Amino acid sequence: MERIKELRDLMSQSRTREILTKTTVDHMAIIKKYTSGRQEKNPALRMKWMMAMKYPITADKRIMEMIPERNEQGQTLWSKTNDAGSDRVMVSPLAVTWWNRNGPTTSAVHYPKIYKTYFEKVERLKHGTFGPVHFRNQVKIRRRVDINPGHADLSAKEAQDVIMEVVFPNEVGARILTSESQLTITKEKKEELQDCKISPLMVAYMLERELVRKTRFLPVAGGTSSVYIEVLHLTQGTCWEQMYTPGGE
Amino acid sequence: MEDFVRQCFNPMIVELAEKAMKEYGEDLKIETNKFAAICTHLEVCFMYSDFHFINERGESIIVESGDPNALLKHRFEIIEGRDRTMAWTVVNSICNTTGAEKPKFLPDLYDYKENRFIEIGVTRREVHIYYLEKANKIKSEKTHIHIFSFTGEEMATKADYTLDEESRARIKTRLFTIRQEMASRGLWDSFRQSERGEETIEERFEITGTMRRLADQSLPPNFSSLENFRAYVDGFEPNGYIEGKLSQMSKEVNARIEPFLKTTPRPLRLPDGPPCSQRSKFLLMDALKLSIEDPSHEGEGIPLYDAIKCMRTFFGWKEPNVVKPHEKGINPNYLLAWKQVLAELQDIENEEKIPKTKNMKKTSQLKWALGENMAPEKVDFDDCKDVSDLKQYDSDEPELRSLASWIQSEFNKACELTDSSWIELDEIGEDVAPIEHIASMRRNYFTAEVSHCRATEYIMKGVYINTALLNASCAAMDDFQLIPMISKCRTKEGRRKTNLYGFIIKGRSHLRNDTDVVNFVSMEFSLTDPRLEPHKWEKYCVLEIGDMLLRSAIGQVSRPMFLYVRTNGTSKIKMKWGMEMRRCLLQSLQQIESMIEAESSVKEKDMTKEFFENKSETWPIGESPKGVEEGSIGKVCRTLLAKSVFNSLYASPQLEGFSAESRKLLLIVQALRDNLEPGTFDLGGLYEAIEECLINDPWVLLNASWFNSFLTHALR
Amino acid sequence: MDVNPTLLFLKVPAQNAISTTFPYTGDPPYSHGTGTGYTMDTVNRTHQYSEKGRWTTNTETGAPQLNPIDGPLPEDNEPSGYAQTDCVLEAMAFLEESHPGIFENSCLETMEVVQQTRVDKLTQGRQTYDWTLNRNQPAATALANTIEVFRSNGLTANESGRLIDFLKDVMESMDKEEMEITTHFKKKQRLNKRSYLIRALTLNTMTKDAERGKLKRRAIATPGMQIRGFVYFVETLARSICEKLEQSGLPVGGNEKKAKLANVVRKMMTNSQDTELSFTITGDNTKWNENQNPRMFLAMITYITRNQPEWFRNVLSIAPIMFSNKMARLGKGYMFESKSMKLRTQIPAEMLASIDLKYFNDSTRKKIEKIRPLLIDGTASLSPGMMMGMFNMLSTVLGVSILNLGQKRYTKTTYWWDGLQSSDDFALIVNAPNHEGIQAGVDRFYRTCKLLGINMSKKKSYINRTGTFEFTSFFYRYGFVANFSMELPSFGVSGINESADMSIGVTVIKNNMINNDLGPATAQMALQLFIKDYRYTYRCHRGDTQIQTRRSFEIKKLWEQTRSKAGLLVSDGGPNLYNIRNLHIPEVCLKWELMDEDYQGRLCNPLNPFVSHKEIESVNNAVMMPAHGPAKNMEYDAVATTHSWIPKRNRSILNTSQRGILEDEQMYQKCCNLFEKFFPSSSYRRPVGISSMVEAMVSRARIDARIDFESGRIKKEEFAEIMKICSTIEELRRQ
Amino acid sequence: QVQLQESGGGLVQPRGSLRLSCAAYTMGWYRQAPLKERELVATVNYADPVKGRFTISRDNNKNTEYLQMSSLQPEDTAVYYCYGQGTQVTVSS
RNA sequence: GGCCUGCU
RNA sequence: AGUAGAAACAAGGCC
Repeated sequence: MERIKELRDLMSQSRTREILTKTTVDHMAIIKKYTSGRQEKNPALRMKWMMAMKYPITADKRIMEMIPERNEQGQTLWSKTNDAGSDRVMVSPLAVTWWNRNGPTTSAVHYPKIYKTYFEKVERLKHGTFGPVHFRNQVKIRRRVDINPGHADLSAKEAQDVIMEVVFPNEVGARILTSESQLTITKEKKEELQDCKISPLMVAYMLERELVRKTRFLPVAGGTSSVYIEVLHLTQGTCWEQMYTPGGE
Repeated sequence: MEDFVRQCFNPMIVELAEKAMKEYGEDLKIETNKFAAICTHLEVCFMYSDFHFINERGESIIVESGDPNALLKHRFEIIEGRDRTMAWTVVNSICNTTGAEKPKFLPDLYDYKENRFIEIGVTRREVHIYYLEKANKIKSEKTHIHIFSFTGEEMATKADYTLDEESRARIKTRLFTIRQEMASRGLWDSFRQSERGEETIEERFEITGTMRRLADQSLPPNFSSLENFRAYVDGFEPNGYIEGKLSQMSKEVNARIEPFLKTTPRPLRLPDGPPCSQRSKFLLMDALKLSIEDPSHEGEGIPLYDAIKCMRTFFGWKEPNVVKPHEKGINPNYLLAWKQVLAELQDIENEEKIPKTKNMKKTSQLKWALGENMAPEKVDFDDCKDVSDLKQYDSDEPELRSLASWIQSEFNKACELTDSSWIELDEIGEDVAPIEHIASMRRNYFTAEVSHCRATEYIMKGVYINTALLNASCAAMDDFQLIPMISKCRTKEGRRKTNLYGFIIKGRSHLRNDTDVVNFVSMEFSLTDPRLEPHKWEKYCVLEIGDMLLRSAIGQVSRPMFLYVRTNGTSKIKMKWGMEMRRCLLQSLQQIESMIEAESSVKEKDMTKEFFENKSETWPIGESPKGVEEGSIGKVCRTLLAKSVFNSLYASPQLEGFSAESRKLLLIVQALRDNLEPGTFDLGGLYEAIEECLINDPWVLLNASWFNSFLTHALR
Repeated sequence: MDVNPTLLFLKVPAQNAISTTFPYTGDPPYSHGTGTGYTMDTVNRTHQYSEKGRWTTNTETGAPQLNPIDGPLPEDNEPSGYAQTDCVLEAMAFLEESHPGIFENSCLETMEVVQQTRVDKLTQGRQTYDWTLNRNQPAATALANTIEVFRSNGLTANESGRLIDFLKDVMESMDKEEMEITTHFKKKQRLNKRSYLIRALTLNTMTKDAERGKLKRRAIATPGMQIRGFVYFVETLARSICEKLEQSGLPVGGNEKKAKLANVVRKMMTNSQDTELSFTITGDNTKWNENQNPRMFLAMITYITRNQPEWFRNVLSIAPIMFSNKMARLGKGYMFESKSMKLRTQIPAEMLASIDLKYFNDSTRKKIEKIRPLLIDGTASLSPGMMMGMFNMLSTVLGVSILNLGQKRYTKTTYWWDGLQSSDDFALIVNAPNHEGIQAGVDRFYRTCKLLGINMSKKKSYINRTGTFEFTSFFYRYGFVANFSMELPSFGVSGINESADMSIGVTVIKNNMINNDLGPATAQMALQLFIKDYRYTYRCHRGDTQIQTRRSFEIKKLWEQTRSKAGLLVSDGGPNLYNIRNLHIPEVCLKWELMDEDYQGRLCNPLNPFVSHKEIESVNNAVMMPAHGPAKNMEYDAVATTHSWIPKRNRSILNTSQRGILEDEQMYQKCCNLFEKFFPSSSYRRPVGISSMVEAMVSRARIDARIDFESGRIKKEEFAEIMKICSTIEELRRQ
Repeated sequence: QVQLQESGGGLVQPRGSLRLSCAAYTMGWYRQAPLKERELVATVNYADPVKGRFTISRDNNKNTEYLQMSSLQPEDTAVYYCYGQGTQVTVSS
């Protein structure tokens, strides 16, 4: 109901009507990236400079109807002045902390299921067992190794169709996945995330990260396993070796 | 033939078919019979779908015209007449909502009663072959298929015909209308067989017009056209042309190697001129501290109250008077500014609660001291052209200045220990691995070594001052603000303590660019008389403000106590980089830990404890008139920390240029000392490159003097 | 006793303590005003290194151009751009012979990419010079403006959605009598043929800031949008070629560079017997970009693309053809001050052609006098050579050809050489039975380099015995030695947001521990200092302290409200549990089991009004410009929390005549959000097609209402309402 | 003897004149200014700073090149070499 | 005096 | 004045 209604409201005004009519689907990306905002050259300097202002961050308009304009002593939490090229409003950082102490609460039980990679890292490290540190010269030789320890033996494009069919089943188009490994992955990640309401985009991004294999060139000495490379900073050094066995093994 | 589609069919269908024509990118002028055939297919699709509605029952309600109501459901909903992306969108949506099977090709319609697809195709040939043809094109299909053909016959599997027969009479009447209208036209010489499935195209990227002429002007000197040059390139083969030109080329074009020996390198020449002055934003070696011995932590507390309490701890105030003038400004303004600061500090002391941040009055004194309303007003060139004085901004090499001995002593005392701990580090996760325990022990050793160091005190001073200045500039852009220089340490006894070096008055700070300058005036207490090294205080105005009595065995000194007052400035980039001075600790201690690890790779054991306690091994860390002096690892730590701190304090382009062009020569000298037969192509050029970076910066000149001393001691 | 750190090198070798010689703890040098002086100096220097060439006047642009190719051979060691066509063609032929099938294959993959590439690939770029407004703007904005102008002028082939079609339209625009542009102050202005040619062939010049390692500032250039597609295709070909060359090091990272350097040094020295001596030259090329003539790149590519479809050759040749006629905008201008009348003025650079020279100093006066003859419509012709490393990969190809030309099969002498080339820098290992052989080999290598327009910087180069050398701030001494002073500037708060900054800092510490041999205790100290700076920057202190800030009240109440305070994030004033073992774990997941369910739910709430995600590309990618290197992107692990807000934008557009761009931004974003709600996959996979917005949106409304009734919330009343509302918007679009 | 021996230098007031001789193919007179490099002055062709002031000549029987210096300036204050010991020329008031 | 902006 | 260094800041524009 609503969606077509703001569609009609947009088409009511002449300029947006023209934009909707003359613009083709292919140009979607271009106009979506059409912005006057330059990409910052020195982000640290301005982050250290903007945070000294009042209302340094930006938030959706809806914040004006969930968080009061001021806190107990009267420190303002949000302003009604919109951003430069968006309908979002500039708000103070307190509106963040306020949201974490009296804002609406939900059931975050499914975030562990979504962010599978990070929670698997935590579980692997929690059950790890350290050993003695041995001091001897390490011959670090540079090798190509896979960093992602949960890659399902799929490439970027190869798993992209799987990700769409898992999250966006209707926009798949011609592709119907042939490999049965992809079939089982789709089934599992479909039944697992059937009602998760985090965001389609973040779900797709994390599925891409988990399933897609990624490789990088690093100086290693021993190890060479996927689980042993994520902790390469902790097990191998310039003149010391720290024996380690992740919780998985 | 196109006249037929001009005449009969309605607009809607003809533009739908024209967009379907554009879909796959073939042109309509070459073969139009496909257009007519598929537009008739689309027409039968409509005429078969429309006029057919359903209500909550099955048994579709058929109405010649949809009456105004909510009961406008369509019996058959069309697939084609849409783009491939949307056709597959509808296919997938129907499959996911109806729980049916996904076909591999494009259907034409969907129906509810039987909950499935219809692929309508009316071909010229008779049905009973085209049907099974498209059937074997589609794999294991449950979608029912139904086709007509011009003779008027119908067929389908399951003997199934999904709706009214009068509609099918409609279809075949439409069909024979088409047929015996072409009869008047006469198209069957090709109508039965006009499409054979042609798909081919050649990509054409032709250079022509102006862009061709440009191609004719981007060739070697003796070529006339891109065609000729490409023909020559294709016909070109290697026939020893590099050798001919190498032989013909003059022999003066050479890269002769000049041997680099011990007697080759000469000392770097330093610029000559007036002595070098002080550039720091605060006093480093001549600072004085007024303290309260409070239990508050670094960030804990309120600045103004702490400053006032510290200043009340000192007795012996005198009416201030000029001792050493600025030599270029109006010292009475500095005097009046100091008295104004004192008066307003008392004014705060009187009232109820000390404000967290105070704003000062904009008197003419600080208007001059902070450089207010001095930027020339911006105008247009068309209005100022006849002014003779109008010229460019002064753009020339900076003034030349010779090195002085004060920077050496300042660095010397910047590496000395102190009676306080100037670093209170944060918390880290409790160490769980033995390597983490080793790291923590190493870190504790280095913290014990460097915390009691003037370099750490300078780091904290700079970080706090720049943080406060940046925050005040970003908050109080318009109005002058008072900020007391505060630094909190911990005594040997363990009691925490605060220290007040002085005050900073920040001025207008409407900083847009990263290079825009915010001006402030800094006042700092000290005991060092400025009458002994005046050239180091060229830009300072120094007053006499009191007398101090520090307990000494020579009765009690009752020394004078002066106020160094100056106008300084910074910028957003400078403030940001000065508030990250704590990475000097990193740089230094990373270097020391690299030393320790490299040495421990030799002996298979951690070597930190004996390095820091036994102090047997020592590194050359300075030269005395007797000779080169070596110090323990802790002294090396402090020296490197001081070097990094001074790099962060006296940073400038001269420093970067000299560092690079002297690292080159240092590598060459190291190669010489390693017996690697080093050689150079133009050493004089490298020397000139190094010597052009030394202009007026005390730090870079001191580094150059150190480099000359290292060369003198090396090469032996 | 006087302390002197440099004397430390008398006991510790120079490379083992080279980190001390990198003053990367202070503010790097920045430029303050115009870059016009540097642009003029660079143009004059590029034109006078090729003075002995031949002059011509382009019949299209009417600008003077200097062709030095096949010019007189140099007779001195000064820089020279007199490259010889036959010599370079022979070098490329030998490169092909030593690597058969390189050019044909690379051309095949490049042809595939060019004929399947899309227009949107041009949006994935940083600032570009929009000619519609004569100023630098984001790549997407400039592309959109150029497409709009083309469509308004009648060039609508780009509607095919293919980059090749966009380039076809671009070339067709060159043959138009009169184009039209829009300006706001809206006014429609007409550009004739020559003016549009110069506007499409021009470059925008700026001054490079944050450049560490030199006393003087330099100038850099940014091209337009008409020429970026050809550049993209040419660089794709060059990258595909260099990926097949082991002597190149430009298309790889740092660790790969080190590995290849070690391999080449071991190969050269190990194969050398006791009789052969080995020497390493640590060479830098003076005026690398100013001496590379685009015509020679045209020759190299036309030799590479031999026996290939003519359209491929044409599309790959268009780029150097435009660079050979490239123009450069002088810059911002010059600012004058009058102290007698106490005023300042800013004259644009376009007046340099006619403005009197009384206001300029001697140096600038002479520079303007020398560059004036080349001024055409406020921009200077820069035909002789490249401006700033636009063809990095082709230059690397030429250098690799030079390196391979001494494989001992072409030297025809006992001496031989090899090494590694990365544009403007190289390491050359030369072996020969005697010092005379080494001298002859280096002399011939230098001479051959001078025949290709490449000069070796004698002042910044030195030769020693193999085993010790330098390459791009990587010091090799019997094995590469860590520096850690190049990455020091990256140890602070990045400046993206709270969660992003935390993750980026911990990940940077981890990486520098893995690669740059950062010590354990040093890493712990870095973690402590980073946490301190992070808390002091975001006003998020431990909460149990009495540090009054603008955010210390809410943080303190959250602290007192929470029961398990160990689960609070550092952003919310909680303890830091990070350590050397936890540097690879996001903060949210490390504290997940310690958080209270109420705070956990409030933190990670999808409905939070702070989190905003635009595209799959910008989810967890942060662009950090590394010190002493080109802009780079990093993947940082982070959980989408309420702290993932995006900061405020500039907001200064409101005072400029270009104020309508914000309204267009808002309307485009509203339409894009509506489309995304209609097409959820719009962000992850960019939609493709040739239909218009409203068609897809209305038709999908039809179908989705239908099916969501066939099972879902919709009702007949609502379904029919949607159907007739779709009809209403249909008839509205009709009129 | 040695291989090269320059002679005839000295102190001269600006505008003054001097004749340098050298006892040693095409030969050239070079000068090295204090702090600066060894630069070509003339050969037997003249450098632009020299122009119509200095005149190089040679006696092929006596194996010697000569440099006649006229209208001398403080920029010619340098050690002059042929190609030795060199000969110091200093122009001053 | 009143109001706008701080990488456009 | 001061910052800074091959050109700039020492607020800008709009009424």
